[PDB]
Amino acid sequence: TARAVRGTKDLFGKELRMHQRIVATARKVLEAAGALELVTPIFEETQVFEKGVGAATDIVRKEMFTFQDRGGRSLTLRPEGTAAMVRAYLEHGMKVWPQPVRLWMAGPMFRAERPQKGRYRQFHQVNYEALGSENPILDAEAVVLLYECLKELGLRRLKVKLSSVGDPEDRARYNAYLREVLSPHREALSEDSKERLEENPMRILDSKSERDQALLKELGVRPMLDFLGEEARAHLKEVERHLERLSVPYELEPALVRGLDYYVRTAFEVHHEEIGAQSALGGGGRYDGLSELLGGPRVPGVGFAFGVERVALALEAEGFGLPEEKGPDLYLIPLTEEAVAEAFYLAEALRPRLRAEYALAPRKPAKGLEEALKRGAAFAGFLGEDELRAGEVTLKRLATGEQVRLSREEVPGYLLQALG
Amino acid sequence: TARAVRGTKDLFGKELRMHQRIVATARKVLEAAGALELVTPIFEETQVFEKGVGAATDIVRKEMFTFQDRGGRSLTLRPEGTAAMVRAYLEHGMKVWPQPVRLWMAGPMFRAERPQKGRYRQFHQVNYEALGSENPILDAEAVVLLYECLKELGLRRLKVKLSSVGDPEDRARYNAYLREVLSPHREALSEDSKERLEENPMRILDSKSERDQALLKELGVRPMLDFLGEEARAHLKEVERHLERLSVPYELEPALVRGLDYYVRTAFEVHHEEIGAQSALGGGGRYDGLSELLGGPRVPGVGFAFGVERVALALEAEGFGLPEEKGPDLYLIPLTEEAVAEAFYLAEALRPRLRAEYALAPRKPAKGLEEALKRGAAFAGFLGEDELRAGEVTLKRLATGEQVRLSREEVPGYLLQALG
Ligand SMILES: N[C@@H](Cc1c[nH]c[nH+]1)C(=O)O
Ligand SMILES: N[C@@H](Cc1c[nH]c[nH+]1)C(=O)O
Repeated sequence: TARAVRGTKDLFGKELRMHQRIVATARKVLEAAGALELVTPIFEETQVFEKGVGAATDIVRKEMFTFQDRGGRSLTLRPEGTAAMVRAYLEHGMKVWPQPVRLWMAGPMFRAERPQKGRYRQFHQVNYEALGSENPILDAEAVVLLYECLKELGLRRLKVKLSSVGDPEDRARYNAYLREVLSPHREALSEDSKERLEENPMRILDSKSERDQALLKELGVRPMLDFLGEEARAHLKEVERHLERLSVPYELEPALVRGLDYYVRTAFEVHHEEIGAQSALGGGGRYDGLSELLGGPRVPGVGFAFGVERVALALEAEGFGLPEEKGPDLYLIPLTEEAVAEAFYLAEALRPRLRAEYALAPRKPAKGLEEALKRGAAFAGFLGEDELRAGEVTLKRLATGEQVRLSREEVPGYLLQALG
Repeated sequence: TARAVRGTKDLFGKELRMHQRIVATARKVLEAAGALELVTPIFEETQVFEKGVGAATDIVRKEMFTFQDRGGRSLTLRPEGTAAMVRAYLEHGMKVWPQPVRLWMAGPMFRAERPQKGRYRQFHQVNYEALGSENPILDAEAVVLLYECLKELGLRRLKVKLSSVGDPEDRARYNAYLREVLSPHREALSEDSKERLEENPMRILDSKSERDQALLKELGVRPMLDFLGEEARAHLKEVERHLERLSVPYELEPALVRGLDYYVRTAFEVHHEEIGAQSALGGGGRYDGLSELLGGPRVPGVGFAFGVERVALALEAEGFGLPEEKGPDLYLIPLTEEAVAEAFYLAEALRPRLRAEYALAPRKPAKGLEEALKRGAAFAGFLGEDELRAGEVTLKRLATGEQVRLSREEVPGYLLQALG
C-alpha cells in the first residue's frame, strides 16, 4: 500500500552516485579553504528557526515540519542550515577558536510545501559558513567557493548574481519607501502582493503577474541598491574588487530578495538556465546579528548553500553522465544442491577484497551463465561434482569465454591479477 | 540561548571521523557481498512503522517522533530501517530484479525517549537487508556480514548470540504458555510487564527491573527455543551448520527476544561487554511477512543493523584511536594590511590542488609562524612589502626551517614536489 511520501524519494543507482560525486567535490574545494565538517542534528528547538529565519518569512510561517516532543518542547525539522550552524558555533564556544571559523556540511533539509508535486519536501544541500569576521574578503571567498564547487563539477553555463541588502536599517527604510509609494495604489496590486505589502513589502518586487510588474514600472519604483547605507556600499565595492581580481564573471542585481530574513549586506546566487523556473543552483550572503537573535554575542558571518538535486539537473542538462553499475567480479553458479553452500563458503573466502556473489539454488550451466551475464559479472564460476571433489573451481571470463580450472587457493590471485 | 536538543549532538572532529571510518568499512564488506546502497527518506507514512514494527511494541506505542503533514497525512521520523527498506522494495518493483536483492544504507534513526540523558534520540546505524528468499544461507551470511563489519574495524572482543523465534504458530503457542504461567502471578509483575502480558507477552522476558527477572527465575519459565516447531528447528540448524563451517564463534541463546514484532525464525545480536548496559553493538534476524503487513506479496528477508555510536564506544574501549588531522599545506601570513587580500588571492590560485590558508590581519613574522605551527601547516608563507613588490613569496618549511624566496609562479610546483 504505502509509497514514499510525495516530495521525498529513495536514493539509489546513478542518481545516488551523482549526489555523492557532488558532495565529494564540494568537500574537496571547501576543505582546501580550511572548512571543517560539522553535521548538526536533523531537528532543533523550533525557536532556532523562528528567531533565526525571521518570524515574517514563508518558511517559518507555513513551511516547517514542526512537532511536539512527548511531554513538552517544540522541535522542528531543519529547513535550512545557517541558523543551526550558528547555534552550534555558539554552543561549542567556537568564538574562542582562531577566527574566522569555516564550517561545512552536506545533508537533508525539510520544507513542508503544498502537495501537488511542487518540488521537494526533503532535499539535500551543501552548506558553507564563515563565522567571526566582517571582512569583505570572506564574502568574496564565499562567492568564489560556491562558484568553484559547480565549476569543478564540469558546469560551464553558470550565471553569478551579486547584490546587497544593506543592513537591517537600510532594509527597513526601503520597506517604508515601498509602502509609501505603493499603499495609495494598493488597489492595483495582486491579492498576493497586497498581503506582502504588510510584512516585508520587498517581495512585491520579485512577484509574478502583469498587474504588479506594469504598476512598478509606471510608478518608477527605485532599486534597493539606491537605499544602501554608505558603509554598506563600501563593503559591497570591496567584494566586487575581489571578485573582479579573481576574474569571477558576475552581474550586479538591482536587488536580490532571498527567502530568509537574517541577511544583511552581501547577497548572491548562481543560476543555470537549463532547469526552467528554480534556475537557482544555490546562493547565500552575509548575516551578522543572527547569533544575537539566538541569544548570543555579535558574530558576523557569510556563507552559501546549494541544492544537490538542482546541481544534478544542471549536470544532466550539460550532458554529464555516469558510467554503468559495476557487476560482481565473480558469480558462482552451483551445479548440485551440495554446491550451493560451498559456493557461499568460497564467496566468503574471496570477500571483501573481491566482490563475489552466487546462486542460491542449483542450475544448468547455460542458465547460470545467463544470470552471471544478467548481473554484469566479470567471471562466472562453476561448482559441480567434479570441482567439489577435486577442490577446484571452473572460472570463465564472460567477455572472451576463456575458461580455466584451478584450485580454490589460486582463485583469489588469478581473479585479482586478471582484473586489477 | 538554544542548545542541541538532548539526545542529539553536532558531529565534528575525531568523533565524526570515526563514524566515517565505520561506515566506510561497512560499505566495503557489504558491497563485496553484492549489497546495493539505497537511502530511504527521513520520514515515512506513520503506517509503515505502525504495521511494520507491530502496534504492540514500545517503539510504535511511545517512542516515535510522529507529526502531521501540512495538510493531513501522518508522517513519522524513521525509528528503524527494515520496514522502510521493504517499503522501497515493494514500491520499486524490486521483486522483478534477480533475487535475492541485497540493500544497505547508513543514516540517522530517531527515537522519542524520555529526557534524562537516556543515551540518544537521534543515532546512526548501518543497515543491511537481503530480500526475496527463505534460504538459511542468507541468515548465516547476514550474521557473518555483521560480524565481519566489526571484525574489520579491528574489534576482537565480540560476543555473537544466535537464536530463533520460530514461526507465527510457534510464536503464538509460546505467548499462550507465558500467559498461563504468568497470569496467576500477574500481581508480581512490573506495571510495564502487566501491559505486555496482554499483547506479545514475550517482551516481559526482555524487560528490566528486578521485579520481573527474579519471578521469571523462580517460575522456571522455559526458553522460546523449546517451543520451536519442526521446520523452524530445521532452518535454525542449517544456519548453525553454516556458521560453524565459517568458524564464526557464537552462543545459542535460550530466548533472544528482539525489539520488533516483524521477526520470524532467526534472531541474532553481537555484544561487547565494555560499554556498560546496552552492550548490543547490533543485531538482526529474519522477517518474512513484513511485506504483507505493508500490503505487499510475500517477500522473505533477513538483515541486521548496528549502532555507529555503540561501535565507536567499542572501538574506543579496545584502544582504537584516531590520528592527527592534517593541517594546511601552506599558511600565508600577511605582514602589511595590503598583503591580507593578496594572501587570499594567492591562496585561491593554489586551491584546490593545494590546501592553502591565510591570516585575515597583518602580524609579526614570529606570531604568524606560531599560528602556522598551531594549524599544523607544512609550509609558512610570508607576504610583506618586499615580496609584494617583487611578485614573490617567502616560503618556510616548518619542519626543516628551510626558507625559500620564489616567484608566485614557482610556488605551486615547489610545494607539490616538496609534499607529493
Ligand atoms: N541557508 C541558506 C543559504 C546560506 C548559507 N549561508 C548563508 N546563507 C539557504 O537555505 O539558501
Ligand atoms: N530493523 C532492525 C535491524 C534489522 C535488519 N533486518 C532485520 N532486522 C533494528 O532496528 O535493529
